[PDB]
Amino acid sequence: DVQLQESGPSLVKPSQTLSLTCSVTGDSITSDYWSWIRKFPGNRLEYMGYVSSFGSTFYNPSLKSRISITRDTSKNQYYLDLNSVTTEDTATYYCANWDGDYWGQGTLVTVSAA
Amino acid sequence: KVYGRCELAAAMKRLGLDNYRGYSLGNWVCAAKFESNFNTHATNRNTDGSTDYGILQINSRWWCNDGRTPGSKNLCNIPCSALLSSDITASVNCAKKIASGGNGMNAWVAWRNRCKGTDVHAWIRGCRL
Amino acid sequence: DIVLTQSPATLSVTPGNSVSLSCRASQSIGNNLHWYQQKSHESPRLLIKYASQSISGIPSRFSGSGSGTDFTLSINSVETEDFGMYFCQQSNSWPYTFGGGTKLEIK
Repeated sequence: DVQLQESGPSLVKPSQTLSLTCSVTGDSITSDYWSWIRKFPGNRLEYMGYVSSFGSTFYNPSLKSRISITRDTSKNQYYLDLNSVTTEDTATYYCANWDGDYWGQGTLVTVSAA
Repeated sequence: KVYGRCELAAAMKRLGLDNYRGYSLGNWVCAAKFESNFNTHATNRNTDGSTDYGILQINSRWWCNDGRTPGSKNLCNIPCSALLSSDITASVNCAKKIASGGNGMNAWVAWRNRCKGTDVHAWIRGCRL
Repeated sequence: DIVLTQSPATLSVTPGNSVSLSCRASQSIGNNLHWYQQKSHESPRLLIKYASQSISGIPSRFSGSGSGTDFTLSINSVETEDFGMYFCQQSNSWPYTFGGGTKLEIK
């Protein structure tokens, strides 16, 4: 079946970039639209953005311009890069497919000094 | 099934296309008119081995699996035959995924040629919606 | 941006009983409302697509309804494994937005 999985560091410091990868199993990433979603402590989900079939990107205006979502098709990976992070950026990060059928398990990444 | 104008309009309205991602309902009624003349059995084969299917003529290279198209992406994750329904749900659901692509509705040749930049409300006037 | 608001915040029900959760949108979203359930140490699972469309493998006690701005998720006789967080999300408007969730606990 389809299976997604996030990886990257779990500690981030303010003004540093938090970087995550999403490794895709069971299909080509070039065969779907792929998204980044985060959950803050107040059970608050935020849609960060998605990337379509040919790399076209959609970013949430709430992201202070600090986001990029790239991919490596050969590696069946796609990535989240979030510039200039703060404690406010403390969240549980998930990748998922655009239709919402499949989500990573999620990965807690804390910001705080450290 | 060959739909009437307002009949198609009503179906698209119930199924969420009016102002989906900012496109007014007239946009889709307009695209279908010129894509397929409102016929759900519309098919069109292309030099590249692909085939357009259904009321919005969705292409089997990228959007659906028809079993015979080289390098099928199948982005809507569906059999192309499902787009041939008298019931337009699968077509609509896929068209929303296509419209959510980088190109928006410009994905449809016909829509960028004859619907974009015109009074698309024309396509639903006469219809009570 | 569209804002989704769900009520109640926490819902308590006794097993076997029937429930109805609400998601409402600030302005109309057509039928482009999706529903997610999320348990402890698990990621969201799509329960219902486009207001009322059923998802492969989801148990039939999950039903969704409504249109426009007013939406409902119904569970018929909820079960012990049904307790958890439920979220609604819209796709008619970019950026996509989520409700603040409802918590389905025991009485």
